[PDB]
Amino acid sequence: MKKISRKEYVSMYGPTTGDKVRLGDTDLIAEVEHDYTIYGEELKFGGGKTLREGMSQSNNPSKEELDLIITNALIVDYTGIYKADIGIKDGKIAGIGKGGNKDMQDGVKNNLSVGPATEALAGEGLIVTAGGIDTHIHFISPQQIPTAFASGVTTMIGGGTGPADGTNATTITPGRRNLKWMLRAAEEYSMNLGFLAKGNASNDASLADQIEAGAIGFKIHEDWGTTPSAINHALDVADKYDVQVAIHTDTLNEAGCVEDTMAAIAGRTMHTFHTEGAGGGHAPDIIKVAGEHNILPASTNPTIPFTVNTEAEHMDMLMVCHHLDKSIKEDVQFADSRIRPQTIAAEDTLHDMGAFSITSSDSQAMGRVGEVITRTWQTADKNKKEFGRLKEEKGDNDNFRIKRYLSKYTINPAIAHGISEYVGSVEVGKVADLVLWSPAFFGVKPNMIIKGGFIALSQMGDANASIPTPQPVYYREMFAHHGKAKYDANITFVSQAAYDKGIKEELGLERQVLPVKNCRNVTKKDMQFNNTTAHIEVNPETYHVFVDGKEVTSKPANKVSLAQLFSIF
Amino acid sequence: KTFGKRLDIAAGTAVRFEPGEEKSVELIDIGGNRRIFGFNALVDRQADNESKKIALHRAKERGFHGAKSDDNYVKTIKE
Amino acid sequence: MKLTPKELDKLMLHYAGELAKKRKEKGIKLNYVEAVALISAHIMEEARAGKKTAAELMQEGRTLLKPDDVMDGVASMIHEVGIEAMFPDGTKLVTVHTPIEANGKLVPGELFLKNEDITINEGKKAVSVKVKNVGDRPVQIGSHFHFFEVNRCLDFDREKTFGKRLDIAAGTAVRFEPGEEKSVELIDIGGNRRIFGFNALVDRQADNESKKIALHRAKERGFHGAKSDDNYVKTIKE
Ligand code: NI
Ligand code: NI
Repeated sequence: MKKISRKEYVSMYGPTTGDKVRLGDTDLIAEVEHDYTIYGEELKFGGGKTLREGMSQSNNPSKEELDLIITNALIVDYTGIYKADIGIKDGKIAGIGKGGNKDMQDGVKNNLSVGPATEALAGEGLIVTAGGIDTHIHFISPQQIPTAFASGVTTMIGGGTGPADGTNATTITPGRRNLKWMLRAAEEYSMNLGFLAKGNASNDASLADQIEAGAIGFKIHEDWGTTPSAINHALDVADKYDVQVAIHTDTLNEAGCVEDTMAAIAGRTMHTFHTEGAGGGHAPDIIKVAGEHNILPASTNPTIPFTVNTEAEHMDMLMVCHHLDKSIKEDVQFADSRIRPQTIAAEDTLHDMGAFSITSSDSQAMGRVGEVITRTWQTADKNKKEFGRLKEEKGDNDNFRIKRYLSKYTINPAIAHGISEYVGSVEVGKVADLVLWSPAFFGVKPNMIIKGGFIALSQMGDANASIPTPQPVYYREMFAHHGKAKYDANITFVSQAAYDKGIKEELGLERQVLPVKNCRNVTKKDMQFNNTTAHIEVNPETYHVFVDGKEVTSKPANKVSLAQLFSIF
Repeated sequence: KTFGKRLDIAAGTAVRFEPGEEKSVELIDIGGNRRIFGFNALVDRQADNESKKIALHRAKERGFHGAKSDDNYVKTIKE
Repeated sequence: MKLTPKELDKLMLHYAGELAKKRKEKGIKLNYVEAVALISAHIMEEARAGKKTAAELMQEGRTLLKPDDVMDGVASMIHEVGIEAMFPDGTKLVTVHTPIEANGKLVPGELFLKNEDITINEGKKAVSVKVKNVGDRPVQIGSHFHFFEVNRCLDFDREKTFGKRLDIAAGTAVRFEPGEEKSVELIDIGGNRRIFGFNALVDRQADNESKKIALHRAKERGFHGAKSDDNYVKTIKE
C-alpha cells in the first residue's frame, strides 16, 4: 500500500479533497469538498495506462456499459464542488462516482462500468460544469447561437423572429405561424431552444394558441404594451397551461406603477427581466420587485459587473431597442431617467445577497450573448474583493459563494422555465450537456462543449497538423454538430399542450422534443442559494436602494478579472 | 371628460408628467369601431355613453384620481 | 340454512376459540391468537344467549384471562380485542380493552426511545392571540390550517394571524367551546407560503398585499375580527 505525494498525485489525477483551485484569474477560491475515487484505482487512459482490455476496462461489462467516461473530473455544481468520474450513456449522465472494471476494481457500480463500448475522455485537472442556460435571448440573428455556445451556454430560451424590430426590442416570437418558422429553423442549430410568446394581449383565445403552438411561455414587453390587463390575462392562461412567464415592467408608468404591476401579477409566479432597471422597467422602483416571494428576479447583463464605464455606456442602447430615435423630446427624457448609477450599483450586492437569482443576456438588445457566464463570475470576484468572503462560507474557500453565482445561469434559470428535470446541473439522470473548463480559463474560455453526451464543439487546432494542439487554436464544430447527429443531441422545448397535440410530428421536427413542466408551483424560495426574500425600497429622490432597512450599493470598479488577459479583442 | 379619447398628437409619440407637473392635454375621440379592450380593464367593450357609467364606476373603486364618485350606482347584469 | 359468509367466518372463529379454551384447560399458557380468539369467541356466545349487554361484555371480557394464564408477551400484545356479535337488538361491536396485564417482563417490539425532547417547528418565532368563541357551537382548528380563515366565529385579530398556523404538533388541533376564550400560539406558514383553498380568502401567495384582500373579503363575508373597510381601494384582480 505504498504512498505518494500530493505534488505528484494531483498532476496525475487532479486536485483531490482539501485541495483548492483558483477560478481563472479571479480571487475566487474553490475547494474540493469530496472525492469518490479509491486512491490506487483511479482511471487513466493512455499508452500503458489503466483504461485497457481486461484491466480498467471490463471484458465482462455490466449490461449498462457506459458510452463515455470523463475520468477524474472536478465537479463544480450547485450540488457540491467535488471530485469523481462522470459517466455518460444514451446522451445522459448515467452515473457520477468511481466506475471502472468490477473484475479488478473494489468499488465500481454497474452504473459506472467501463467496457469495450465506452470511449475515454480525460478530465483530470479540469473542471466539469453543466452548460449555462441564458434565458433572455432576443433571436435577432442566428449568429448569436454559436457565440453563446462558445461561452459555456448549452440552452437558450427567448423569443423572436430575426432582425425585425419587434424582436430587436422584445424576446417574443408572436403568433403560432412565426412559431412554426423558428421551431423549424431551430432544427439547424446546436443549442437547446425554447421560444416565448406575446403575453401582450388581452385576448385569452389568442393567448392560448401560441402555447398550443410550441411556446414554452409568454413575454410581456413594454414596447408591446405591458398593461395590467395584458399582464393579468397572460398570467392566467399561463397558469392553466403550466408554462412560465417573463416581464419587462411598464417604464413610462402610463398605466400605473410597480404597485399596480405587482398587484396584477396577483402573487402568481413571474420571471422578471433586468429587474435592476437599466434593462428597462417601472422607473425608479422596479428593482424593489426582486425582494418579493412570487418573483423570479433576473439581471440583464451590461450593468454587470459595475465598472467606471458602465453608466457612460447605456445612454445610447435605449435608442437601439425601443426605437427611441435620438431626437424626439419625450424620448430624450426618460431614457435619461432610467440609467440610475444607483440601481446599477446595488445590483452586484443584491446578487451577492441572493436578492437576484438569474443572469440573463438580452442578446443584441442591451446585453452580450457571449458574456453571461464571464460577467457572472467577474461580478463575483468583485464582490469578494469589496466585501470579502461570506458569512455562510465554511473553510478557507469561497465554495458557497461559487455555488451561488454558478446556479445563477444553470439550475436557477432551468427551474425558472420548467426544464430542471432534463438539464441545468451535473446530476445523474439529466441530459448530458456538459462543458470541461481548464481552471486557468474558467468563466471565459471553455475547452469543449459536449451536447447530449457527445462532443458538439471544442477547442481545435490546425486541422492538418500531426496533433490537435497546434495553432491556430479556436473553436471548431465537432461531429455532434453535424448530420442527423445534431438532431439526436438537441432539445427544442415546448409546452405539454403542444407536446401532446404532437407538435413534433406536426412540424416534422427531427430534434429531440420535451415539454416544460412545473412552472406555476415555483417561487423565489425555489431559487438555489439565491432564495432570499426581503422588503426593499427605493427613494424616489436620491434613488437609493434599501433592503430590510440598511442601504445597499456596490462601488464602481476600474478593472475586472476574466478580461483583457484572455481575448485579443 | 376623457372617456374614449386619445392625446391628439403625432401617431406614436407621447406626453410626459413630472411628479407634480400640471398641464392641459389635447385629446380627440378614438376612431375606428371605438372598441376599447385592455389597458386597465376599465372598459373592455364598445365606447358607449352607457359603457362609460361602468368605467367611471370601476375607476372609482380602483382609485383613479378624478374618477368622480358613486352616487348610488345602479348595477347592471354584466360588468 | 342460508349460511352467509359472515356466519361461516364466525363458526370458524368460534372453534378457533374452543381450541383455545381447551388448551389452557389442559394447563397451557395461551399465546396471542389463542387469547384473542378465546376472548372474542366468548362474547359471541354471550351475545347469543341474549343476557349480557354490549356495555357489559365490553367489560366482562377483561375478566376472562388472568395474567398468569397467557404467555409472556401476550399481555402487552393484545392492546384490545374488537368483536361484533349479534344481540337480540341486532349486531353490535363489543370492544374489549386491555383484557390482560404486564405480569411479565417481556414486551415484543417494545420501544427504547432515548429520553429527551424534540423541538417542533424549529426557529419559528411564535405569537399569541386572544381567541373567543362567540358562537353556540364548538370549533376545532388544526395544525396546518390557515388560522386567519378559521370559522367566522372565532373572534380575534385576523390581521395578526394572516399566513400562520397553530404552533403545535403536526397533526393535532385546538378546541373552542362555545364561549371559551384563549390565546393560541401561531407561527408563520413555511414552504412557498402559497395559500389556496380553505375559505377562499387568499388563494394566492402570502403577501402583505395579498393580505389586504383577504382582510377585505373576510370583512364582507363576516368573519369576526376582520377589521373594517376604511375606503378600500380595489385591485384589478380579486
Ligand atoms: Ni428587455
Ligand atoms: Ni430584453
